[PDB]
Amino acid sequence: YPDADGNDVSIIFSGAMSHAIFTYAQSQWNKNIIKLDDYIREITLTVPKQ
Amino acid sequence: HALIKEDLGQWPVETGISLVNQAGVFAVQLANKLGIDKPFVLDAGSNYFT
Amino acid sequence: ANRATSAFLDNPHPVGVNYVDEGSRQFVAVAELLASKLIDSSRESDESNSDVPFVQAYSKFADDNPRHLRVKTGGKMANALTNVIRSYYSINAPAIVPQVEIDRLASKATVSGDMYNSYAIFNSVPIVEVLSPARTTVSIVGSDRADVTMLNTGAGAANITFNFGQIAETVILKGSVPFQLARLNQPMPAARFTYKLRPLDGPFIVVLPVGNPLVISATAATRIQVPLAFNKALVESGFQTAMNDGLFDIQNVNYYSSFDEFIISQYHAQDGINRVSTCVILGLALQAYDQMRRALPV
Amino acid sequence: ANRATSAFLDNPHPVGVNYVDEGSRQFVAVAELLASKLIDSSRESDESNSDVPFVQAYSKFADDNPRHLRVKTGGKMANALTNVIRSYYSINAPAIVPQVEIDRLASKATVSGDMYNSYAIFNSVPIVEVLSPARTTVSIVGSDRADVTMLNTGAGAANITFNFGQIAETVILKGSVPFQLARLNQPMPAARFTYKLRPLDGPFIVVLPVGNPLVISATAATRIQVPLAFNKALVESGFQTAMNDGLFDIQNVNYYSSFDEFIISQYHAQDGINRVSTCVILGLALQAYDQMRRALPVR
Amino acid sequence: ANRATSAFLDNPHPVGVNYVDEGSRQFVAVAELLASKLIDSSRESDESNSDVPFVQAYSKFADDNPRHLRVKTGGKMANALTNVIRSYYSINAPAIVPQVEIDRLASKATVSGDMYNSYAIFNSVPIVEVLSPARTTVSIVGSDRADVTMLNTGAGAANITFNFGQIAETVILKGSVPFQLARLNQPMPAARFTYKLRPLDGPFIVVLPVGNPLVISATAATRIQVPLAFNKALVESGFQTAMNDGLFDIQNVNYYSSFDEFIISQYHAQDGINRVSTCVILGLALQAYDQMRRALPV
Amino acid sequence: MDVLSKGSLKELLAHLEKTPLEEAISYRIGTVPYQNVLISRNEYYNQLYPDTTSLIDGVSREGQRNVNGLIMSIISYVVSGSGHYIPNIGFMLLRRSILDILTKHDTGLVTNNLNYGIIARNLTVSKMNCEQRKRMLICFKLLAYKDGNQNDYEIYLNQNIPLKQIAPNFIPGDMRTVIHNQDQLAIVGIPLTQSTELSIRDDNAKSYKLGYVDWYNSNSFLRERSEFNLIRLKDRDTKYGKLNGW
Repeated sequence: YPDADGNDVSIIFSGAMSHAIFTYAQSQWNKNIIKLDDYIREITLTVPKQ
Repeated sequence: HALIKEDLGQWPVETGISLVNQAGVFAVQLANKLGIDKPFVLDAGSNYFT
Repeated sequence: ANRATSAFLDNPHPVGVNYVDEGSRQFVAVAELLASKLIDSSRESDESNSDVPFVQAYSKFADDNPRHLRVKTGGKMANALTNVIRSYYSINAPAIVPQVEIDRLASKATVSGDMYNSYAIFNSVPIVEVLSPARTTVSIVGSDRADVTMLNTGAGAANITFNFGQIAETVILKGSVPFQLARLNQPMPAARFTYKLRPLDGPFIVVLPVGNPLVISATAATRIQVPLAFNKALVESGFQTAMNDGLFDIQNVNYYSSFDEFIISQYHAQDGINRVSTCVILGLALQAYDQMRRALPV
Repeated sequence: ANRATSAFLDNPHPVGVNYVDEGSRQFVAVAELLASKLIDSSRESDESNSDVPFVQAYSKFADDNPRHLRVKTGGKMANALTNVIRSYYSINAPAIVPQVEIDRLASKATVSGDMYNSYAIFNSVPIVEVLSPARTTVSIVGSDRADVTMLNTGAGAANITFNFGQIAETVILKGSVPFQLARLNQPMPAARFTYKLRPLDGPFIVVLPVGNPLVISATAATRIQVPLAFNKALVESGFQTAMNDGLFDIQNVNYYSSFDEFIISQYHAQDGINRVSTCVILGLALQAYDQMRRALPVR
Repeated sequence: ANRATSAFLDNPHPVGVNYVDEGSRQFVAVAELLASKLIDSSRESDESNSDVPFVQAYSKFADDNPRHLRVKTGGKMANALTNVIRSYYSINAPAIVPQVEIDRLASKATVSGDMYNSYAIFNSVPIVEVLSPARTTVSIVGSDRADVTMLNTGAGAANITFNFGQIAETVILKGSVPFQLARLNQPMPAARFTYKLRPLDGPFIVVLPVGNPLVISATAATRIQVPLAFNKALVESGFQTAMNDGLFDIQNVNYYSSFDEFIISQYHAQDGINRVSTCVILGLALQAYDQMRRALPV
Repeated sequence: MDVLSKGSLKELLAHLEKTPLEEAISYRIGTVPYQNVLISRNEYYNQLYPDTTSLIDGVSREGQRNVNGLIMSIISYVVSGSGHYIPNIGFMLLRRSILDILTKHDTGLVTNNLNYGIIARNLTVSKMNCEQRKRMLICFKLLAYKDGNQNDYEIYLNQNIPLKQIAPNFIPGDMRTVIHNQDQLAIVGIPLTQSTELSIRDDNAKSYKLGYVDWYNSNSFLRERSEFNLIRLKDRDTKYGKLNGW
């Protein structure tokens, strides 16, 4: 089923540690996935004003 | 009778050797088996049937 | 002669006698450890955009997964923790939690420590008795900082006897004006502002001149053996929550303002050495109750 | 009859009505998170003898790389936070921070702005009204632990009425000597040293003998909903820093010794249930303020 | 005319002058850092089900591996920290620890002994003097919250002068009943419950009406520069632990209830700026001591 | 932010025709407009910095329910970017565009009794730059020609010689004047360091200046998501219920 942000949520029967380990890893990688506009802002702070 | 089992493999541990050391070595193997050691995004919105 | 004692030192009620063995003590340590991981996980989930750390922490703590519709009760661990806190306070508490359930919950984690590994300092000042002559009046008010107001309206200087017990390590006495204090049957020194005393030195006599009243402020420090995971800030807040949630409403029991007062009152009683062991276990349980409840309010 | 009341409950000044929406709550939450990272980066910089951890944290906070000739004060985020703190304290404080700034600063991190995740216990004891007859004298002293001294001069025993409000959850009374306390129209029990009362239960009558003065020490505990990041030690330290720096020097306002008294005094107002929500937001901002100034010292 | 003063502000004893340089300051910073790792090693041991994390932490702190037949003491750093704390309190205490030992222990971890990169709030209210006329009784009780009891038995209203020093940043006065207070050579305002004032402004005159006693509660806040690793809760516990252990037991010195009173009393001396720097370094050493002794009781 | 970037009379007039009155008004109480306050500027001074609040700061302030209040809110939006808090304006007025409120008779608002001198004093024209004064005079001229009070506009200009120098050279009726106008009315624009200014007006204006570069790129997608399936509010068809209090 779809979520509010447009992501797809899959509800399945699965194990406990398999769910915990896999979903935690998703959170860690997603912490470092950012929009291109935010990346440009980060780049601009590390270069001279021109 | 019926039951549900989560099969994550069998990982033996030696009593004399350090448990944290063995757990760390097994963690690298488990991450490779689950395919979550490298940056990834889950793409599981297409596997459905209507 | 007139006798004045601290209010919190009067009639400590008997403390419960169950759930004090090695297995039950292990359960309180595990509950404290698991609750700490719960509150730390809740903060990380709020900081981040995903709820994985809380889901795992609650599953380990409650033996079931969180649900968006059902309320987060805390599981059987929360239920057992609530009931043992009731039993520790008074001997009249029910204490109907099975021991097999306690052992089952204690096997969730393992703890590398005991309840005598470390120590803590408790600041309540014990004033067992203050003895005064016929004409003087003495009033004792305060637990964290005792304030003894004495006034002399007789012909000449009087002698006030101070008994600080034998349990406290050091007591510091400060006065509004300089005063004289000395041990029993010893010469008196010149007037000073602050005195440092060892309560085991003996009863202390204070010279009270005729005129303006003298107020003496007393601060004491006591050392009690506690586990290394003990935290007075978390225990004190857990004590207030337990009182508000009505875990201590039992008949024929005494009520104290702080856990510091509760543990000192039990220590300053006959068989008080055996009582502090259960009070320390209750203190660690209150630490788990605080962390668990702040993460899962109901 | 004579009336006595606690000093800190007298005439609470109105609090701010701005910067209380969801966007402003996010801005305070973002500031608190980033202020904490600043203080951790300052410890890492001292240990490693490098400016790399501090430069990264300051850039995330002030959106401007530190410079030697200029002065490091936190940048635009610090300017908004300090002036927003003023607005919460009193209505008479101006609202000068535009909402383009608030929305821009609220997007620097992802945090739930909800201020009702958890709870906290505040120890200020509210004594709204103590009523005594003509022959008696009553004095109330204290905020965290209230000391009530009563002396009876008349011929017979007097009845003193205690009113602790309706908000405090529990109140514990202790006496220097045993005393008699009961409810309205209830039998008097035997003299005891300590009583546990529910302020919602009703006014309480204390039988005061004619012999010697009676001192009653009161301690209270009340529960107020706070965010999960709330820390009382940091909030109290932030409160004193704001008072010392002069952020609370607004006309026609009341001054309080601690954040404990401020929130409880505001709670007991006519519309206190709405004023507490603003105070909790001010508490989080003060905690953000404390962490920020300790990381960037100015003498 | 009588005058009254706070008890804790009377006769501050001189502080030590050794172990203040950069190398000694870095020794205290290293000791605090390594003692903190000792406490956290307990929680690591619980999670790891083994004592290896504790053994690593103690080996770095003591240069020797822990033994089962020996009581863990901390070795050279524990001995150095204890003796250094003694020297800080009094100038009569010997400086026993050699410089070479201090430099060797300071090289264990990388720190900067900067004690001026942060601040702290100290709540001891300084009342240098309270001047009252005849037929007026003034009593000062308390150190963190000072209560001043004032009685006017005279025919008319009396003027009482307050002097809060020149160091405290703010003082808030709350009276039992509304009262009038104004600076010198200023008109009096309407009676109010609460006054906020800066002690630097000048001596304050309070009007005392004839009748029931007037009690004023004073709360003050002072800012003192401290290192970023400063923690008031740990410093306060370390002060009580050191006093119990007798580290402050030396002739011709004064005794204080808390570290809050000690530092403020020294700051109000003839040249209090000279002693503030040493007192803060003593605070960090005490914070290291509390952590070290709670992990390794003896 | 969009109204401040317009640098021509054509673009400013086009924006006002598209923008409804809802974005000119605000739903935040704010504080009293004129008041002597002490604000914290720690980048420069340890002491609190004195300043006076006004209606030109980009911060919402309380406004009365009258035509004078509505006009003041519209002008503040044009010259500062943020409007004022006028309670319960009504659906009929909020759905109309800013230009129709200024230049059309079907809105239901009477503006014949407006006093231009009082409005300028209330808007603190003394503490305005060249661009802001020009925008205020554009709004004044539009109202003057709408109600036929063109003479009063000239009397006001004659009393204020400095404003007469920088007055716009367009006639509201004619279009050749708008096409050939050469004024520069831009306030915000792409160039400034992330620093704090002493004044409330200067600080708030700089906040818009620093946020314009980011707003140039981020507004496109976030806007389109909001009104993906939403009916336009401007001149929305309705049963024409009532106009209360006007």
